[PDB]
Amino acid sequence: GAMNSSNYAELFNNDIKLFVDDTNVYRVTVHKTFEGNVATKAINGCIFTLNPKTGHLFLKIIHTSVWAGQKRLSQLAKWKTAEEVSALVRSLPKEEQPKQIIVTRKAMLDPLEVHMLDFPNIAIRPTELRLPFSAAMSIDKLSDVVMKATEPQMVLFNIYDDWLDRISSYTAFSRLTLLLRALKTNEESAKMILLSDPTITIKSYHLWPSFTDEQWITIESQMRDLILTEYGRKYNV
Amino acid sequence: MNTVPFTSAPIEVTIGIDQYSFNVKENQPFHGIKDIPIGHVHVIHFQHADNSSMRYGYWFDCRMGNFYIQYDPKDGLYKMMEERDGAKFENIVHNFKERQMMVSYPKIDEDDTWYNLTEFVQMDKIRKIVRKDENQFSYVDSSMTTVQENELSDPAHSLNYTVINFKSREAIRPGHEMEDFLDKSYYLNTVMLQGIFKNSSNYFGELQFAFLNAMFFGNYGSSLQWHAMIELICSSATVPKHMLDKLDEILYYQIKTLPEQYSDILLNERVWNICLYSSFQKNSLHNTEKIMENKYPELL
Ligand SMILES: CN1[C@@H](O)c2ccccc2[C@@H]1O
Repeated sequence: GAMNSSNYAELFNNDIKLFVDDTNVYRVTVHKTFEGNVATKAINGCIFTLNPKTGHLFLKIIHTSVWAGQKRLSQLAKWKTAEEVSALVRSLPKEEQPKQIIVTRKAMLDPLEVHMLDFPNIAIRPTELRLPFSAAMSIDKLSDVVMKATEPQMVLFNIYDDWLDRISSYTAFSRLTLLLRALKTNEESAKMILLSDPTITIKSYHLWPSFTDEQWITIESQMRDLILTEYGRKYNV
Repeated sequence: MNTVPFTSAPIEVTIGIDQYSFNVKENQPFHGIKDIPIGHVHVIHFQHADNSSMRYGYWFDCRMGNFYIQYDPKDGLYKMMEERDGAKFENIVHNFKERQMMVSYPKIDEDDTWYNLTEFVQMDKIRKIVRKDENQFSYVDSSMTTVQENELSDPAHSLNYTVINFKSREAIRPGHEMEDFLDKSYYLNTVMLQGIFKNSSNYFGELQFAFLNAMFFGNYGSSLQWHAMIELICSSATVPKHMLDKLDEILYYQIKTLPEQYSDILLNERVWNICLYSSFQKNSLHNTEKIMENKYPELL
C-alpha cells in the first residue's frame, strides 16, 4: 500500500521504482487585469520522475502550449502527468520498466492507474512521506532548462551527480531530501550555504557543487541548522 | 389470482411475499399464499425463528408453472418445487382454500409499490443472473457472492450480475482516459446499453433486481451492483432524458420502500452524495433527492 517511514529501505532494493511528483507541472503567476480583475499566466512546468536507487531523473518539461484553450487546468495537469508517465514507461524496454510507481500526491493515483491499465503488474502507490520534490525548481540548472523550453522536451539528469561512486543510494537519497527540504524551507539561506565558498564549482555535467566528503558533512550540518531554525520561527518553539 | 401452497410449516419462520411478511409458528396449520397478482415476478422469502442467518428465497412467476413450498428436514429449508400435474395441484389448492388455511396476498387496490419496484424485472433475466436451468424459479440468499466479488469461490451458486468496473479497459477507451473516467457516457451508452443490455429496460431490470436482493436478503454483492448501476448513469454527462425520468421514479420507490432501520448498511454515503450533489445528474433526480432529504438527511 502506502510508502512510509517503516518501509523506507524498500526504495533502495533491486526492484526498479520511480517517484512521480506533479507539484511543478501546472505553474502560474497570478496578476491584476487592466479592469482590476485577477488572471493567471501559466509558465513552463515539469514532471519530476526519479529512480531513487540510480538517481536517474526523467524531467519532462511541460510547455505552456499544453494549456492553450483547455479548461480545469489543475485537473488536466494530473491527467497530463499520468499520460507522460505512461508514455515514458511504454518508451522503456521491458527490463527497464518500473515494478512500482510512487506518487508524491494521492490525487495522482486514479489518473495514473487509469493511464497504466495496460500495465496491471506495475503497482501505483501513494506515500505517507512529505517529500520536498517541489523544491526541484530551486535547482538552477533544472529551473534553467524548464524556463528556456520553447516546446515539449524530455531532459535526462542524474540528480545524485557522481555521489554513488562514494556513498550508497540510501545516503544519496537522504542528502538529496536534506538539500531539497532546505531549499524548500528557506531558498535564499540554502542557496547561500551551497554557493558561498568560491573555490568550489559545479562541474558542467553536474547539478550540485563538487564537495569533498568533509565539505559534504559541513554542508549537511549547515542544512540541518537552517531547517531547525526555520522550524523555531514557524511554531514559536 | 395464483397461489403458492405449502405442504406444511414444520419450523417457526418469518415468511415474506414481496414487500409483505408474517410470522408462522412451529407446526401452525399454514398451507400457503393465495390471491397473488398475475403479471409481475414475485419473491417468497424466509427467516427461521431459530437461525436468522437462514435468510433466503425464491423469485418466481405464476404464469410459468404451478409452484409449491415443502420443508426439507435434511437441508433444513423451505424449498420451492414445481408440480407438473396441473389437476393434482388445483385439487390440493382448492382443499386448502376451502379450509381457509392460506393467507391472502394483502394488496391495497390504490398501491402500485410492487409494480413500481419490479417494472423492468423479467423472470427470463433473473434466470440468467441466477443459473439453475432445471428450475423455472430462482433461489437467492444473503451469502451468495457475485461473479465480480469472486474475481477479487463456487461458480454454480453465484449471482451473474453484469460486471461494472470504472477502472477497467472495458470502461476506458485508449487515448480517452481522462474523458472516459470523468464522463462515463461512452461506458453507459456504447459498452453497456448498446453493447451488453441492448436497451435501458434490461439495465433497469438488473438494477431493480439488485436492489430487491439487497433489501430482502441483505445480499452485500447485490447492494454493490445496485450502487454501481446508479453511479454509472449519474457519472454520465449524456443520458437519454427518458432514462433520467425513469431512473428518478425507480429510485424514489426503492428509497420509499427501504426499511428506515437498514439505510445505515444498505445506502452507500459516497455514491448517494456524489449522485445527488456532485454528478452530471445532480439536478435530474428531483423525486429521489426530495425523498432522500426528507427520509435520510443524516446520510447526506
Ligand atoms: C407432492 N406435493 C405437490 O403435489 C404439492 C403441490 C401443492 C401442495 C402440496 C404438494 C405436495 O407436497
